[PDB]
Amino acid sequence: AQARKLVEQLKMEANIDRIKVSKAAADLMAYCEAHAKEDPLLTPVPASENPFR
Amino acid sequence: SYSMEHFRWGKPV
Amino acid sequence: LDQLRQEAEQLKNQIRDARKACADATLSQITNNIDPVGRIQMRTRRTLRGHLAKIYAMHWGTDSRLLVSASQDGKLIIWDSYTTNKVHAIPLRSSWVMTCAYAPSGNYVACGGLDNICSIYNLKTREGNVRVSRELAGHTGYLSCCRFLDDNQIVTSSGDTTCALWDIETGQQTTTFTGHTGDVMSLSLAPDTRLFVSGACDASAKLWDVREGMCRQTFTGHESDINAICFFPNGNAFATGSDDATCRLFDLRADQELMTYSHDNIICGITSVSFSKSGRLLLAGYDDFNCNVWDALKADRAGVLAGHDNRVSCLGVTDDGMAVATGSWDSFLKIWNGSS
Amino acid sequence: LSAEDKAAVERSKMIEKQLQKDKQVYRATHRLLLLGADNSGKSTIVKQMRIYHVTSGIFETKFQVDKVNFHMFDVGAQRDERRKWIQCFNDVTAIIFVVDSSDYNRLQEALNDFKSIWNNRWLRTISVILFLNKQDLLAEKVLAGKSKIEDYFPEFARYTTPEDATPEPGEDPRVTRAKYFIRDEFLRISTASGDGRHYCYPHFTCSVDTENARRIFNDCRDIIQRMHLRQYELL
Amino acid sequence: IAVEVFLTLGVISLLENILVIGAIVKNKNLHSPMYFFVCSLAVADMLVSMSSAWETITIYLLNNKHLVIADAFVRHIDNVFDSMICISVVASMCSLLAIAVDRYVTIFYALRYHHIMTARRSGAIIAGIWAFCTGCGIVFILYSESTYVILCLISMFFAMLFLLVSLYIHMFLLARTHVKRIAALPGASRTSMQGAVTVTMLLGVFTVCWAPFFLHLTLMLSCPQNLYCSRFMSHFNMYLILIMCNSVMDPLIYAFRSQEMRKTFKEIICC
Ligand SMILES: [Ca+2]
Repeated sequence: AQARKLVEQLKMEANIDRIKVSKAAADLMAYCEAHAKEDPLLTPVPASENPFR
Repeated sequence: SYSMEHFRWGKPV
Repeated sequence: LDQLRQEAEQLKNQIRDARKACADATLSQITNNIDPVGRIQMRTRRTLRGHLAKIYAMHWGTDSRLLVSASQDGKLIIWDSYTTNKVHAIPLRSSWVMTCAYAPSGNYVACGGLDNICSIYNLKTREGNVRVSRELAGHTGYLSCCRFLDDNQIVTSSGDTTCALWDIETGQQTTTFTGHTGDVMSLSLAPDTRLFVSGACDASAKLWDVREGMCRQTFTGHESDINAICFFPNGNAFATGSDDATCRLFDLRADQELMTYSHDNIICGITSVSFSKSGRLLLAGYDDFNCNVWDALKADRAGVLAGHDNRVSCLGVTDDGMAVATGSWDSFLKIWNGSS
Repeated sequence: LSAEDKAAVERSKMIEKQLQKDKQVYRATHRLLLLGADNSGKSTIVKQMRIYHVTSGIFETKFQVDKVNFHMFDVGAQRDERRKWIQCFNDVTAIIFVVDSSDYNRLQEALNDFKSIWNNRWLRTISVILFLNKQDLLAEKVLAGKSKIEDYFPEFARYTTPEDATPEPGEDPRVTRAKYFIRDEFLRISTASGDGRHYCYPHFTCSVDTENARRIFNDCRDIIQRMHLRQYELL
Repeated sequence: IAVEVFLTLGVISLLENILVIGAIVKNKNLHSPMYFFVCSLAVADMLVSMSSAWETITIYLLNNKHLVIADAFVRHIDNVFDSMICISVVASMCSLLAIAVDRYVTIFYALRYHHIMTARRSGAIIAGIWAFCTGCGIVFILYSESTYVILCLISMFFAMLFLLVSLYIHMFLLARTHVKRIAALPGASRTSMQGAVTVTMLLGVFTVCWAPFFLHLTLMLSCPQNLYCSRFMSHFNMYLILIMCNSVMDPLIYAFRSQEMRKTFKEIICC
């Protein structure tokens, strides 16, 4: 029964429609550029506007 | 005078 | 018996070939123009002390200011990272707590562990203390991680190879997410809150449509237990960190590993992961007594955070991006913010 | 400052007072992890040790001996794999490993489990109190004359009672030889690898025996004494 | 003895003991009661070293013709000095027996220890030690010309050596039972030599560095004008040098033997 369960849960994996990593890596590396200036750790903030002094 | 010397309890009293 | 294994292998070959087909450009080479972050040095602004023993979980608040911390002594402390104060200190029933969560509305916190029970505590009551609003039973293994969707639904991962979606007022598992062979170690909910990923001790990670109760993808590539998992600031990727001393970054439509955060000197395993706000800073706790700061797009080290006398078991980044808290087995939390 | 921040500090100071109260109770109680298998009598050990009193996944039993308080954590209603939740016990005083010493089939499995516990990190400091439980079944088995131990272990034909043997009165040489053979098979793994940081303490127990709390108490005194001496560069 | 030999040890002890105080203040695995007494010892040793160094400088000047104040102020400076030296000597001895008593309780009262000693009781005992030592020092230096003060100092040294020897031989004799029990273990693939070395490197350092000065005192009282005793007393400087060698060598035998403190040492030196 468990083997049939694995077989069916893996055949439901087959029908999934992938997308090439050329634009499946547009989610990364094109998300940061939209949030590059609002991330305090990546780009440090002046100490006045920082509740952690 | 009073010669000073290392710490205390040195020369016989 | 032979036919079942043959069919499983036949599906596996096709799905592996399909995964290999859609790999036209590697993520590593499409980032050559990407400027390396350089070196990130972050100092301990606040050090929250007061815990007796190892800190096994922390979770921030939706306000990026309050935070809950779960320790092995049986304490669940709500701090105020600004003023180093304490706001509540819940004494737990079972001292072997392995997870904590902080409800988005602020009215609840949740904790669970080897008692196999997700306990939900009502904070915004203030009658003198905090009372157990409701316990949620039904799991067979130990309780690795629980995350709220709203105030009346919570998703829970257990060591019985399952995850489950609950309904707090009723107290019954609305749906049960089965399909794991090993036990599940970490789950991360999504920014759209429609799905979530769960990673287990068999080297596997999976998505789950919480409204349908059926797995949608299953990813491989690790060689041992998977320890931590988290969504990238969007629900289109998740970083999975495992016990073979390596990290990986599984995208969802690609259904395939992209980056492998490994280093030859690194032999110690991984315990927690936590992205930054920008999806540009991947923070990972390691067993070698210090945390590390990777670049998601570069797979090259970018920072270290030593400062802990023992294993870094906890990690969480604010919803604002201001601060990063690390808990560890030496009973201290550290709030790290970068220097101007 | 303000009025709200002053009240915040009042709340913080009150909580810190409670935490200071809890610190002494936490550091003055000793935590023990009862590991074992299904055939071993753990539940009987726990039940018979609920005399020294002051789908759930863990049972906490409190008991004090000589004004020293002990937690004991019996992990139940959990799955087979124990490679992940045992890391939570890196700061206990001791791990009570119970072995059924009369099965002769799964004694090899018991040895493998003990070896994995002994060799695992996060447990390189934790000492093991080893309870070779159900000795009277073992005695009734070797003396009666069926399923001889040497059919499962071929090293028994070349083994003799060690000099440090302290037999119980009225005990056959065969049963004492086999009993100390099993003890030796565990102590071999104990001494083979680990440094002077954790030791195994074998006790030939039984399911109904009453002196178990004392044994845990004494060996915990030994564990603490040896730890401190080893960090004083004595011992 | 040359002033150089006596200032060098002062600077070396200042450095070592400041380092130890930092390593305890700047680490939290080392906030047990024992390391509070190690820090008390470090402070007391620091004061012995610096107070004796500055006396030596001022004596080097007054007896020479570089800096001369009248009789009353020479006496008044001298006193203050000896005073500080005496307080810090008594504090150093009391902070050695504090570590010994703490170790003894951790071993022989192993299962009840945190019902006996907490971090706050450590501070209480330290403050009591230092108030009592300040009182003893001032009384001892203002009343030095009597036999009564010197007998008090002598009695304190012998009382506090007997107790240290007794507190450590017991520990070693127990460690031998444990080493014998480990030896009997089968397949023993365990050294009383380690215990012997530590017992010696504690008691012998204490005795060699503290006993000559108190023998000087107990012969100043007993036999002041006999050739053997006079030849002994005439080495007061060679006995003060040993007192400061104790300050130099206590951090080696207490702080430097902890693995956690040796890790904090690397962390501090890399800053
Ligand atoms: Ca003087």
